[PDB]
Amino acid sequence: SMSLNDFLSSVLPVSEQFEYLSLQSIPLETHAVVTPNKDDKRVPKSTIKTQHFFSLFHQGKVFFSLEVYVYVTLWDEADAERLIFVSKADTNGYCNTRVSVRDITKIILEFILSIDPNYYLQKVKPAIRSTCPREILTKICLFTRPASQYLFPDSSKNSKKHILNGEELMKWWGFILDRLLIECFQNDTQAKLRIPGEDPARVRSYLRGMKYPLWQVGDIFTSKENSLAVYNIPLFPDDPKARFIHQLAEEDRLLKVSLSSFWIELQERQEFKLSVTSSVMGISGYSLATPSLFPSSADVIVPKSRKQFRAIKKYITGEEYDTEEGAIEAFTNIRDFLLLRMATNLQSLTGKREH
Ligand SMILES: CC(=O)SCCNC(=O)CCNC(=O)[C@H](O)C(C)(C)COP(=O)(O)OP(=O)(O)OC[C@H]1O[C@@H](n2cnc3c(N)ncnc32)[C@H](O)[C@@H]1OP(=O)(O)O
Ligand SMILES: [Hg+2]
Ligand SMILES: [Hg+2]
Repeated sequence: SMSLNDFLSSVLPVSEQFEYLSLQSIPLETHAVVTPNKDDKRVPKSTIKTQHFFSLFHQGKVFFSLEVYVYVTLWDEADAERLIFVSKADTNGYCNTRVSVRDITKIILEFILSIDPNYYLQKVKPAIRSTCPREILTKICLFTRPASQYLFPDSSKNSKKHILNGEELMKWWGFILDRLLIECFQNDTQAKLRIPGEDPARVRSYLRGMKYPLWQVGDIFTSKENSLAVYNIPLFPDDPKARFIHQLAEEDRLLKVSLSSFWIELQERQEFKLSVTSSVMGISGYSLATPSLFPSSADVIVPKSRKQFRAIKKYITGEEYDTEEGAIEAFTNIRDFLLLRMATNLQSLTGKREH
């Protein structure tokens, strides 16, 4: 079982020096990721949410960042689900070398994917029952909407900062989740793609080119397309789907709109209506190898205080990247904050993948 350090270096340029930040929050007991339904024999007992924020630096300059949320949902002193929600991924082009951002991300997901679900449960206070890893349903959800910046304010400037476009960006993640499906899930895992830009048979035309045999247009919350959105759509942070659901609660329509019309109406919300190409990817299956990794001090650093967490992360999402000064400052601040208030050095690693 590899470490984050082993995973990373394995996909970063050969013999090159990089240092990374693996910031995790303290597992928290919060509300159901999906609005509960009274007429449902099943209503979750516990929904443990926790955030993973990663950062990669190259010679004192941060150039990439990934914001991921993991939801561990427990139902009947036996059943459990772990949803890995990819929220934000951004670059700022300030690394003197060229790296495969597509690969870094995939590997960071393979890592988060290998974390034993009880790792999050044990940290929760008071103690929360433990489920069996070999049989926890695992899901990945992501919403691809290309943008200027997401974690690095104003990095849009920096002449050389590749920014994919809706479609380009949709084939990028596509490649990643496909690679994950192939080497991490079982032969019967649900793999869904849905582009509310329409062309139902155009999505199909694209999925044909995937390696995993089971991609299908659709999402992983839609079973019976006539069910009510509210009881099936998950409400993630800063997510477009959640946005629409709260709109639907203003207009007292929650009880009226079905999943079917939900997607049809989701597009015209100014978030779409032609404006850029957005897609919704989803995976729901069982891991190939049962997850049993418990992150170390080297794999993850967990500031003990939601405040201290927000502080460290602020040092990245709070800079000015209209210039390379920000990339340098972000680095400095973190390395310095770590070494001076947590007695910890940014994990360092030499590349390893040839060309
Ligand atoms: C979780 C979410 O849904 S978030 C939404 C996505 N986020 C955003 O749009 C935020 C802004 N966007 C970005 O910061 C960037 O576009 C990113 C992070 C998405 C992409 O970063 P990149 O550096 O482009 O990715 P990576 O290095 O893996 O691939 C780009 C390289 O692949 C190559 N490439 C170009 N076309 C292709 C292709 N069809 N197939 C494979 N490789 C290609 C080029 O080398 C390109 O390098 P360039 O930057 O000199 O043009
Ligand atoms: Hg670079
Ligand atoms: Hg794997």
